[PDB]
Amino acid sequence: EVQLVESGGGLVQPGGSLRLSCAASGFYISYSSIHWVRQAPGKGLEWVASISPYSGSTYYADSVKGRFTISADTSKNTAYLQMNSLRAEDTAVYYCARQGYRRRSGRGFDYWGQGTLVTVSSASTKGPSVFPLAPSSKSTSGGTAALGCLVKDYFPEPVTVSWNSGALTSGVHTFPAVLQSSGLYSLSSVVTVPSSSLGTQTYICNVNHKPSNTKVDKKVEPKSC
Amino acid sequence: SDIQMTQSPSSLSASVGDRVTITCRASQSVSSAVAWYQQKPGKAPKLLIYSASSLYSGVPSRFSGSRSGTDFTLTISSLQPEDFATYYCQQSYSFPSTFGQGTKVEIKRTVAAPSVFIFPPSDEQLKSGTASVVCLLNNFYPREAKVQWKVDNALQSGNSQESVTEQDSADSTYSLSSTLTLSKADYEKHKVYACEVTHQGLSSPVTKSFNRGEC
RNA sequence: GGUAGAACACGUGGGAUAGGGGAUGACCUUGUCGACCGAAACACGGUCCCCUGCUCCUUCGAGCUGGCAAGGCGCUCACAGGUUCUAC
Repeated sequence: EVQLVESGGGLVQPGGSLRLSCAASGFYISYSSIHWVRQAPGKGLEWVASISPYSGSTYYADSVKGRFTISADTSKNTAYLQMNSLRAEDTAVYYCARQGYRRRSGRGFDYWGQGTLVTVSSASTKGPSVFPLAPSSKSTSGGTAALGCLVKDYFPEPVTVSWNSGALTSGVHTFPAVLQSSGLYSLSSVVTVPSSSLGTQTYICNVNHKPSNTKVDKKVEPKSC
Repeated sequence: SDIQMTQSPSSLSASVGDRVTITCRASQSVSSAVAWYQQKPGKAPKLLIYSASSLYSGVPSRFSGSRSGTDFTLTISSLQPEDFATYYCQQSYSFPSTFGQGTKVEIKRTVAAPSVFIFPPSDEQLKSGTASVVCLLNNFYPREAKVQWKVDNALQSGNSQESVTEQDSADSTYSLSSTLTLSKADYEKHKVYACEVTHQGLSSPVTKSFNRGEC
């Protein structure tokens, strides 16, 4: 089970440093090339750097030359990307990818990581407020009703929203965050459920914000009417 | 000079079962060391094509890749509802390796009217000192839609935000949220609040309203 | 001490247009320009000539070219000279 787990990303001041780690499992990085590629929010994939398996040769992009440094540990089986003098241009989700074997595939990156977010901003961290959007009593007695949660006034990205501790997936819609005028982020997560089960099934939304270490399990109940 | 790869088009929308081709032109000769990746919104890219003309093990046969000198074509013979993503070409001929601008492939669908719901501010939010009223447009197509807010039968502008989800991979629909934010004093100063939605799937603007303080 | 010859290692000056109806010394190194392997884009270790040519008593054989370029060595021609040996 080839997998890459990344870590070390977060909020960095404009000009600081940060070291991202990329642990591998199911294979040894000593026999493969490891690439780092970044993606700014709403932009395309940008190749950052790469390190080769038997020589340790490194290659960097013209926009991160000198500031960034890619490395790898065979004994710990983990790649690293040390970035210094970070600017707003470097705010992005960073992925580490394994360049597949030359017989099986070619020079393409067969396995990738889920990525880690790096925000280069001098703004501060704020935990979100979670409010229930209860199903309306006057909904014309439809077959299905809608209920959700509003996650408002937090910074920076991201928040993880689930339902029933990750038990309700079908019909769930977690809208992308919207940067409002207060510099904070706000989003909603709604779900469509049969209205005949609002009085029996308990619907709870679970919101996690790791940058502020705030977890909220907000129960959504329809108001008495 | 590094090797830039111009991808074409930047976006398209094809029907289910359609044959979609995406081209990628290299600035110079890159041999056959190009790859085609598929990336879901907020997800890790998957390797679809390696070595220009070879599909990665496990990729369905509907994906294919071809090379004509510096041009590289990624084809989908019969588009599927699960093929919604941004596709990228990446050269591995020399360092620094570069990607393409990307082609966000949309799935064309029959027009579907939205389901409109409205949510008044929570009591917890009223305790916090603000009031955000939410308007939900669920499961519709196409993505274009207009939402207006009426506070005591009066239009609002500038004090409302909106967000749009990505296409579902089983129905190719969209969902839109519209949040109108006010202070507690401004929310309590008025009475009725209405969300008016105009969409192509509707023959008349659908209005969902509520009187504050009443259920 | 002389004459003549040979075997070596040399010096100088030259020589090398052409591959299936036949190129090359199918040497060494470097640069290069390509594909493909070893878990391997660079570095490391390798592969890419059936025929044909050359070599050899690996002789139904066996060994030496992915291409190009330069340099070195080698092959060949001429001019002598040096060392050793042989004969008179």
